[PDB]
Amino acid sequence: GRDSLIFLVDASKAMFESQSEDELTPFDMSIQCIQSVYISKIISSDRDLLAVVFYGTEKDKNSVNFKNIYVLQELDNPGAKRILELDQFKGQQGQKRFQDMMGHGSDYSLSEVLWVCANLFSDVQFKMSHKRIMLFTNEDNPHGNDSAKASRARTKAGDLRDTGIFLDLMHLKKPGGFDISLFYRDIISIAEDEDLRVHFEESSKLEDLLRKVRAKETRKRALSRLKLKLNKDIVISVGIYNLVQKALKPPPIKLYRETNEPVKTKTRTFNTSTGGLLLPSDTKRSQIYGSRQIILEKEETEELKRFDDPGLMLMGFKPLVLLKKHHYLRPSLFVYPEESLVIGSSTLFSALLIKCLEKEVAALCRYTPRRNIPPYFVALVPQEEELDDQKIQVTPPGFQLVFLPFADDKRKMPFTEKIMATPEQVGKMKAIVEKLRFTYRSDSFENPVLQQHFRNLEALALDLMEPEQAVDLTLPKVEAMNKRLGSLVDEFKELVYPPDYNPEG
Amino acid sequence: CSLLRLQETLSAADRCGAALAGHQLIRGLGQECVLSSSPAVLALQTSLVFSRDFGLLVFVRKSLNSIEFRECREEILKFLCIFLEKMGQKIAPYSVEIKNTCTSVYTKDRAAKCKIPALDLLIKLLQTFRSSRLMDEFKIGELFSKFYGELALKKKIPDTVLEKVYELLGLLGEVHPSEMINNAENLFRAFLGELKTQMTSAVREPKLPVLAGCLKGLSSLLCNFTKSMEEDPQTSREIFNFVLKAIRYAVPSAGLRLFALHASQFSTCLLDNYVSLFEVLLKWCAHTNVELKKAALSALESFLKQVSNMVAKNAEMHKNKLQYFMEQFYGIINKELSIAIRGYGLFAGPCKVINAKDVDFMYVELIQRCKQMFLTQDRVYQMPSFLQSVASVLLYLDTVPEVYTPVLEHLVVMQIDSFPQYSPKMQLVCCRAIVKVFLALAAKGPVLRNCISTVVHQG
Amino acid sequence: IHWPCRLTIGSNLSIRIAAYKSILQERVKKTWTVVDAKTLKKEDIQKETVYCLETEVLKEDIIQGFRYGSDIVPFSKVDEEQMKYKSEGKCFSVLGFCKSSQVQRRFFMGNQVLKVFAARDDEAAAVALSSLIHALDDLDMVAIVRYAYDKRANPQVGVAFPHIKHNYECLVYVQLPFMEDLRQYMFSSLKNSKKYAPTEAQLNAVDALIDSMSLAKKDEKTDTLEDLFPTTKIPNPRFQRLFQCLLHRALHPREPLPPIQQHIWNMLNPPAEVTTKSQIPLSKIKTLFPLIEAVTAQEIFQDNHEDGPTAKKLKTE
Amino acid sequence: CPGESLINPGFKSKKPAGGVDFD
Amino acid sequence: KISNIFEDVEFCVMSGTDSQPKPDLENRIAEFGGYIVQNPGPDTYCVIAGSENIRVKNIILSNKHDVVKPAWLLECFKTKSFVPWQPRFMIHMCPSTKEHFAREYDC
Amino acid sequence: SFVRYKEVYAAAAEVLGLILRYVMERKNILEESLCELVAKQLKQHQNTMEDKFIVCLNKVTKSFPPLADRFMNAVFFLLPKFHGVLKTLCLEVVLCRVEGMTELYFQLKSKDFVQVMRHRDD
DNA sequence: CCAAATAATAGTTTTTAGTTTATTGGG
DNA sequence: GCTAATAAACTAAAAACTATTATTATGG
Repeated sequence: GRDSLIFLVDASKAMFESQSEDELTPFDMSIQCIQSVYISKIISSDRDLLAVVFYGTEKDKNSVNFKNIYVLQELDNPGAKRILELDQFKGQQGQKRFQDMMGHGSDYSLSEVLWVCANLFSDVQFKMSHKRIMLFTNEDNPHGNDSAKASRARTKAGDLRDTGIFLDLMHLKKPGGFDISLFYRDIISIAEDEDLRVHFEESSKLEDLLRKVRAKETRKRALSRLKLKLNKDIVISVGIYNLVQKALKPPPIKLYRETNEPVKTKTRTFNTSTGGLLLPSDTKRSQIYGSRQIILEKEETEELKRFDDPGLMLMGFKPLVLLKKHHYLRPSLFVYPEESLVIGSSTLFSALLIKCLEKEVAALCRYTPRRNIPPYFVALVPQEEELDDQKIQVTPPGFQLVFLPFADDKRKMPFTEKIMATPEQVGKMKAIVEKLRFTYRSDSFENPVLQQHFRNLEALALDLMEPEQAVDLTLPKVEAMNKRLGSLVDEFKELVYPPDYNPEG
Repeated sequence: CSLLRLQETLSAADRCGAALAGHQLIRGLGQECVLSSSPAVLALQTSLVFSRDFGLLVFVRKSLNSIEFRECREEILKFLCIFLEKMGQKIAPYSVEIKNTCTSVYTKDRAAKCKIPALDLLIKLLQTFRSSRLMDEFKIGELFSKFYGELALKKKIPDTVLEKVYELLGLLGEVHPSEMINNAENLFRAFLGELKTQMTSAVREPKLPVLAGCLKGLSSLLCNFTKSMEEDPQTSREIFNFVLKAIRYAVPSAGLRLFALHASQFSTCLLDNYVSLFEVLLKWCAHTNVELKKAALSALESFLKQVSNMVAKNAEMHKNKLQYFMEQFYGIINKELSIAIRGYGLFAGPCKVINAKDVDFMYVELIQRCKQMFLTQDRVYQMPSFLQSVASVLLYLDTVPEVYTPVLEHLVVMQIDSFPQYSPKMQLVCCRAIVKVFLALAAKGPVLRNCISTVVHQG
Repeated sequence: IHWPCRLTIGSNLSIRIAAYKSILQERVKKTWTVVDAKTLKKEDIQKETVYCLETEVLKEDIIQGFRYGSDIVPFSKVDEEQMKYKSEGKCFSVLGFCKSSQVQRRFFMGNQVLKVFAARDDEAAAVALSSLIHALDDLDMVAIVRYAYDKRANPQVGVAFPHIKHNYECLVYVQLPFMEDLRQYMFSSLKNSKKYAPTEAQLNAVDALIDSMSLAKKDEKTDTLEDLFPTTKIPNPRFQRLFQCLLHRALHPREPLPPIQQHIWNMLNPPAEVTTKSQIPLSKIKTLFPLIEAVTAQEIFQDNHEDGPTAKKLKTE
Repeated sequence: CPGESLINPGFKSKKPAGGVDFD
Repeated sequence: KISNIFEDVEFCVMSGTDSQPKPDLENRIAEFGGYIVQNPGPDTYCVIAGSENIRVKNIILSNKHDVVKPAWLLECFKTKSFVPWQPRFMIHMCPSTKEHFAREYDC
Repeated sequence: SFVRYKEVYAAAAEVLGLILRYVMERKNILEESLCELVAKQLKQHQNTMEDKFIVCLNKVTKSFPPLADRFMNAVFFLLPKFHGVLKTLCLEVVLCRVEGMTELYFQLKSKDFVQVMRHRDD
């Protein structure tokens, strides 16, 4: 299902207070972090719910009527209006407006705020994959002092942990250290050791929290629950996935030129010869070759496209060397064992994966994704699991499905034949390549079009005078390449290109 | 009393967003539903005026696809359907305008919603039709045309659950006026295309569930005035109905119903393939879902009547009568027996055409049989079938054996005496049998008068 | 169609290049011309898109819009163009050199492969290209390159690796994915397979099958593997079946279309000798591995041929 | 948890968009 | 309505909240029958902007409308009538308003 | 855990709550091992699906009230998450807790007990 | 002839494969 | 004095993930 996260914000005095009273306050930096989180959720997955609440203030808004604890927004999809009203209290003067229309001066109750947020999570009508809470404060001793409320809040937090609430706290700016292990580190939802000292740090993860990452992050869904058939009856369930997937601009929305409300449309078929409405059964497809207009219906047209039922038809074993890497049809997919229909599928999958890794032969198979689709020829190469230093799966175990192009998957090609080059020029190119040797990383790039699109949409949402400008990761470092290389380009140009000739059309 | 204050609160409980408001709205709505559903005669009129005010409000005020109003409107429509049931035909004042509203509701207010509400609106409209006949039925052609344009939408976004539109497009509301009469041909084209898509397919697109039943319901609602027995489209639909029965959950029962309504409309093309129809209906009126049993029974009796008519008016009459009828009916030896007896009675027809002596022969042996079931002490569940069959053969008969007359009339009067201990359905069956034997007796004037006087006196 | 361009390495190195589509997901250039079902006149058939709420709306009363998460942003295509990031026409530059093993076929974006030469009959460009080819081949480096087709085509990130052939030398370009174009999905450790650890005899039978199901051959004892079932010089039979049906319908405007032909299966069927070899280990593994499984074949009414009444030569009463 | 995105629980940690830099 | 001269005049009020809240502008001008259109069409008499955003600047790019200050709108409100154009309120204006200024207003 | 349909866990949790109420017929308490077993089985795989959680919870609570105290927070949290008889089961379980009304009014009002209370289901 | 306890089908919002466009250079 | 085509976002369903629905077999 979805996920729930609530940002709980202190308001007593420290949020407005700053270490030097000239930089971001623990108040406004929380504003910025929440704005960034809103943007990231809008870009990635709005279906998750986000809530923001203030405690320690002089008023309250919770339905449960607990004083000093003011709720701002419910657990809900990130709305731009939430961001606007949030920025209304952003900056050292935004918190001035906060202190104008609101204030503080009354002690909060962690037990009460935990009660309130537990109710808020109870208000969710959707499957929450996780129940995360975001806390914005820098002190614990306000409740670490009175042991009554302290133990009360500890009990309540234990209850929340029983409920599966993933409580979290943020190292926040304080001129006296974050001050944990005093009233915290014994009450937080924690299962790993990160830091339990009195660290004078002001941030633990505000850095990447403010980091604006713009991507979709589709949840894991089985692209297909296929059934690999070996000969005719030895069939196993297999999960097919697209670990690589082209991202696309969100679909345009039809809406007024006058009020901009969404407009649904409707396309209908009319008898151009009559104006009368045309039935879906009232027309037939055709193709005209020569003097013959071959007329056909639709169902027959799809059936003549169907050759095999959906699934994988094992064509045999072919050595990995017999596969032309320069031959490529369309992006490859991943195949994992699936044991939900055919029991024992994963055991056989392990056996065949090990055997293929040993013998180093891929499984060529006839592929039918779904019905009314001509089967293709696909090579399943045994791709093994790989783990990082953290042992986190960087490569899954299973197979990689690569399309094998047919004869008719190429185009005619007029060209000139092979032309040699001197070994001196080859050595010069080796030196130049080694000069500009850079490490490849799959995530070193983004679509500048998409990035600028996100920035434009954001600026539209926030009604900015101007949008953010997208940095380009695809730019060649022409000045830097020339600086790194030197006159090697001139040397090789004189080596091959005669000084009279300039490469030009 | 409470209805007024609760409807006022609901009219006040929808003055904001806060989907919890819609939740309380549906709570109070279900409460008002369970209250008004309770019987009354004076609270009923309050229910009527509150129907006025509330239907107006929920028509205008919702104006949205927010589920905080969608759940409430869905329960509203369920309550209004159960209210249409018979909470007073005097609803007819409202009947028109609410009609308009719900139609508009189906389109405008429900513009992005594809859920139960459309189904509820459709069923309310259909109930309104089949309940209100020919008093305010003056607004259908516009709606017929609008839905005609709507169905030919190039999107399948009308789900199977929405194919109730066909049952809706099944229209005989007022006279079935001439405009949709003319459109009926294109209607047939659409039905043929849809049913061919349903029933002849290998494209993983059965969609039969509702589409099949709704198409059959529509065809029934329309073939009441069309489809004379000279069309290849007619026999094509006949073949479609055939394949419906067994291409290998009660859609086939709807098929049997549709056939039974228009068994005559498919005559002259159902003479062939007799044995498959006979056997399949026989097995069908044997299984669970007694709705299926009764549908098959009615279809079988209608089919038997039609085939009896044609074979009576045939010179090649031999085939059907000799191949199946007497053989199968004898091989029969619960309702199975009544079916066999009815088959005897209808088979009596062609016996007048050929072997007129066998008319009185089977009449006499039937007399012997019913006498043998007369003296044994259930035994009465089949008496009306005997009466029907003997009345049929007597109608065909012209020179009766008057010796069996006292016996038969005494049997009739004892059956009339045994009218109690009878389930109401077969009480109607037996009264039908009695009136039918009286109609048959009406052919023989003096014997008619004497026998009826004697039997009424004895009863 | 030829694509001229210049291989730009920095601001000082330019090589006139000849780009060509080598591999592609070919598709017929003739869509189904849907016509009338009555007079077969596609002209009489036409679509009618309409906008409304009724309350009808026109094409000239609507703009382009988008959904901003839980929000809706009206954003006309004019505004989209003005704030659009725009690339450079036909521009194609290199971004650097990286190890070949840094990239795998898993990152192969696009549905086409571009075999690229230097510009036709530019000897200096050709010699420079070949020198780059040899240098990269010996260094096992691949060139990360930025590509733009034209002014209105979005920029793409891909790599070019040299294809070595004695008759011609090309850089093979395949697009590479952004971090936006990736799925980070975890999968269970099949190596830590306690409940799916196959028996050794099963593994041996599997290996025996693969030996008996291997689709290659040792040629001339030169260890040059000989494939028995290429599928790369074999055309896609879908268009063959299409043409079969088209020809039948043209010759037989009323007959039902013929089924798939047996030679079509044969060109799809791997060598039957491999099948005969595999026959035995197939049954072996089938016995060895326990496998257990956890709507539209719409026929006519009659699973039989015919029925109906017929009582000729029978009037015995 | 190591190798998990803070913003999206259950999703792998999002590395910076980075770029090209020669070595 | 109250100042019906504002009717038949298509005002496109997307901007100006710092000067005066845009909802207040829309309410007041509808009380004069203004044709508040949420997107500038060809019939948009004047663009009403006091909170200049990317969208307002984009409108300025398309030299087809008058980017009117909301203060001009308050002027028309207190005059209870459409004031003629002034070369001190329309940040950007259509060439017709340019001619209007250049023919009756100094530079 | 065996849920092919209700009967299995329903009846078996019923008899478990019987036994818990009748720990050697309720005179010595040392079967808190079994109480923890059922507490886990509730928290395990039913703090996730939570459908049969309330079912067996109500069953055992009827057959043994003094156990839902481990789940008072849990039942309160899951209250505003159903709409049918499940809600009635939760209400019954709450009713079985008399030592549980130390403070509950805030839980009721927060969980809007007044609202479900307003709708008439006898 | 209503008499209750139990699985199926299909109400979501998801990807992906036939779609349609403005620049190509031929009397 | 020049229509050889391709870089096409469109209105595409041709997955349904998970949520009530309903006949059935009913039970005493």
